[PDB]
Amino acid sequence: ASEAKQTVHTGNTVLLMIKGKPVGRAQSASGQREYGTTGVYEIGSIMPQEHVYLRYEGTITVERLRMKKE
Amino acid sequence: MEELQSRVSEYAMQGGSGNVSGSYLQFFNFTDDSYYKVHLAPQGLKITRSKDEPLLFRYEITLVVIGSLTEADRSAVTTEEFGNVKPN
Repeated sequence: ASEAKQTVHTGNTVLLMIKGKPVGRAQSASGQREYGTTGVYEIGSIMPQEHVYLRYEGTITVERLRMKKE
Repeated sequence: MEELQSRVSEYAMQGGSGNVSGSYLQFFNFTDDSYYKVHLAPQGLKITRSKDEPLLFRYEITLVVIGSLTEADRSAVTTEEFGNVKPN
């Protein structure tokens, strides 16, 4: 219930800091990180025997309401 | 597939006297009505198995046609031979 005891993160308990300043009047921030993970298959056996990682495809989107300036 | 490879290997290897005195391969097209006598082409029996479809074999066969299966061998045809070919 209280901030000092809740177990979960919420929109009201987080600040988004860019270049040492807080972002004002954001609406959402969402981040996708995909490793391109792929299994290694084989003749004679239908299932893959390990996964390997390809490219660190890492992104964050920021959506914000336009501050009158700044 | 292994039986096929072994038939083909045995037919190719025994032909080391220029040409088999016996039969060429006899082919029946049970799908569209047609029949041929055939010989292994110089491409041969190419066998492969890629990553895609791991548990399925694929085979590639190329042949050359000697003649229709309806017609008997050229040299084996019984000529007229009337009179006597072996005069005393």
